[PDB]
Amino acid sequence: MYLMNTYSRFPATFVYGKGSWIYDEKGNAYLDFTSGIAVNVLGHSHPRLVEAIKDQAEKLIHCSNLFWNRPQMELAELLSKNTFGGKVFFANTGTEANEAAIKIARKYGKKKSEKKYRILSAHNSFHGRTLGSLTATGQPKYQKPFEPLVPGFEYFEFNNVEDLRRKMSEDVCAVFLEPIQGESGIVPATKEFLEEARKLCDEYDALLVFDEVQCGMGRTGKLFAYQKYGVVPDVLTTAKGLGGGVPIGAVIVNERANVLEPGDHGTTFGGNPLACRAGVTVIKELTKEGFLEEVEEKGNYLMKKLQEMKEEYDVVADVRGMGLMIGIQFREEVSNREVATKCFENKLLVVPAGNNTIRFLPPLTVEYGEIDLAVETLKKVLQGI
Amino acid sequence: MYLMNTYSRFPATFVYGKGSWIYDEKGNAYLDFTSGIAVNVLGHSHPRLVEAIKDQAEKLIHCSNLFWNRPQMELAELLSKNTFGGKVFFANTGTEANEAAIKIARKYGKKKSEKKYRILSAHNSFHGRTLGSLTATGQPKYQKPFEPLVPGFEYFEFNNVEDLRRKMSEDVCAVFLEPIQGESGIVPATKEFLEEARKLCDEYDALLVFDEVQCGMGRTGKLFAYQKYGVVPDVLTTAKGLGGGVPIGAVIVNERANVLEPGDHGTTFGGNPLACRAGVTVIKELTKEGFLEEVEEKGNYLMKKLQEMKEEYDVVADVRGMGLMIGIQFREEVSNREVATKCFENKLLVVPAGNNTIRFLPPLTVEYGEIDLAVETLKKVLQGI
Ligand SMILES: Cc1ncc(COP(=O)(O)O)c(C=O)c1O
Ligand SMILES: Cc1ncc(COP(=O)(O)O)c(C=O)c1O
Ligand code: NA
Ligand code: NA
Ligand code: NA
Ligand code: NA
Repeated sequence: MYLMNTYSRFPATFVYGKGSWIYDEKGNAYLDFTSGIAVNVLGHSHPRLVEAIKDQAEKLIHCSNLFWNRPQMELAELLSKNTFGGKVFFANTGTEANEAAIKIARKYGKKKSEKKYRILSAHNSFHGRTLGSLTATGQPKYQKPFEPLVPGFEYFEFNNVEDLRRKMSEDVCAVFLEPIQGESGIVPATKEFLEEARKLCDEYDALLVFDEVQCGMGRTGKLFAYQKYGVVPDVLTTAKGLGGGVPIGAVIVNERANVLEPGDHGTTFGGNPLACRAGVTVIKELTKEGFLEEVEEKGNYLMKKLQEMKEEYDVVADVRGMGLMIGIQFREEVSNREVATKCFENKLLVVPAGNNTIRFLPPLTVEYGEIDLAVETLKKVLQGI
Repeated sequence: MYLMNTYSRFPATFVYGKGSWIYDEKGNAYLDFTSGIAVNVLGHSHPRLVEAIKDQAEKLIHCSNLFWNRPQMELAELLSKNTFGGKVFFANTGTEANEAAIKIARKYGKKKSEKKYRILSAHNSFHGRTLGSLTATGQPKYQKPFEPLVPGFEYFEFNNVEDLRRKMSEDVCAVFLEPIQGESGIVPATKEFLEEARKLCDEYDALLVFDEVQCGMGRTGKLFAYQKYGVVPDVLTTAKGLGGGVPIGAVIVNERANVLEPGDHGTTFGGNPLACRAGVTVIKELTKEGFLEEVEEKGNYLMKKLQEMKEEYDVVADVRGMGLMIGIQFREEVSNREVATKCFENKLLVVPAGNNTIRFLPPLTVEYGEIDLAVETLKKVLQGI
């Protein structure tokens, strides 16, 4: 009774988790296909992550950015080496990472002109709730009560090359894009659209920023979605799965975008040894030989079953996604919220999203048998919906 | 070589900490009077905090705000009961907590008028680096490269009743104040100024927001500084020490300010069981019988010694503070940065701040003998500065 009423929740209190399962106070087991909203990349209570956390906790958890710490240095090196090789800034959340990206873009633009501060983002995009990220978020409903927001932002239709082109100008300092939109209902960008974004940013001297907070850290079958697409951004933001459950966020920039100087930006908790230790553990597991290959295989298996379901069930209008980031859209007469609720009642946890969809976001360590259970449960719900 | 160059650091890599001491890779011991910048309230590797973290890590660290979790519920109850009894929203950092406060203020204002969106904050205040909090931050140097920022903010001089009065209007939805400014060099508000702020907010129907991210969680000798002053805000933000090192932030509102509704605001990591477990541990330790009384006694002891130093050393221009949040200002010909560096070379860690000051921010568990060592080290540095 002491929490603000800001969330729409499923009626369950969870106290323990192991792998793909989470349990309530009475021991009832739920198959967790939410991953805490694409966060628990290694599932719950993964032995290596738990051990790393316990080990670091008895050593040092926070020293501040007045000094250096080893986990922070190691994670920065791993992120640079496993991406397009740039510099790293550690934040604590997805919205903070995007705020850093916005600031990097703004300073970059002012290197050329005081008028070069415009930022373009997509309609229905989601980049965060803090005011900078909220302005980038192309969704009026989430902005209205809090206006006026940050000036200089304009929106274009996702995957619409023509619309993005018409809104470009020399005064644009950055273009923000989620390689695969998440909150809007899992909408993959087309390779062509991303390629055009890359070309337009080069033409107008703007920074291409990829927000991989939800689609990053192995969920697509590669470490980052941009690697699947073959389009390299100037700036890349990551969070959620980066820490496998421990709050952490990061921004990676190439040399062109490496414009921040001492005092330009900072954070008290960002880069602390406990969170970075978690990140190092996660990256080492994700990059382990054969791991991402298994993710791709499991993703193909799950997608195959859901696509069959799309043809077989008239209430299922569409299935979209990549790797283990999949969205299922229902016909308008069927409520995605009702479907999610019925799934919950049958011990399957899914995440509602826009466009009347539910998201299947299982941990990357999910078992084939668990994929079978989830699909079976959804089918039974739909057979009575 | 992989981290962005955003910080001015002391040349040391720390890997272990215990109590008021932190150690480098070779085992050299440093007396940590930074508390990781007012974060490590219980010192490093406190047995109870370490045990709580290890215990929770093997159970559940993140489930998302789609569900309820026990540590989150327990911490919300403790924060409400130990303050002015309101509702709680969990963020992950100080800047995120203030962003939530800004959003709460904005929605409150629109309940009365679409023009009621102005927010007042103090010159030299510091509320965070994300764009909303950065606009609240009354420091142009930190804003310039990133403009335009959020519209509707205006600044007044801290502790200047007349200036605050002249900037008030019916279009103001909130007044932001740090009961004791930190980054600017530890500047306590006068009780009279805070009382006038409270009256002006009631007169113009605005929310009084106290940012206790740095002065909160026991550092002043009471749980929160507002309790020392006897002036109650509508909204209170907290972070840093709340988690004793684990990233966490919170916003507490009374009924008047409880205006957020489902979907208005949220966060992926906010309120996770691991961070809230840490917060519960911290609050239980801080509220333990006699704990805060000891903090007040140690604060009085340290302040006494530093005030004597002010009279004795001509290079020391002023000493300000409350509890264990103390700032030492040097004459202009003496560099606060040089003093901090020399302290570091002599194994004492302090935090530089504005107004040519250094901050003494020892853990609340600091020993009297450690206070003696710190003062002795500073005196020796000044005897040769
Ligand atoms: C693409 C994207 N960016 C940013 C965010 C916000 O991340 P956070 O909640 O940690 O601030 C989300 C959350 O869903 C997201 O999907
Ligand atoms: C009063 C105050 N508010 C907010 C902040 C920022 O907190 P964070 O770095 O966790 O975003 C600080 C940091 O020094 C602060 O002193
Ligand atoms: Na169908
Ligand atoms: Na059909
Ligand atoms: Na003096
Ligand atoms: Na003097």
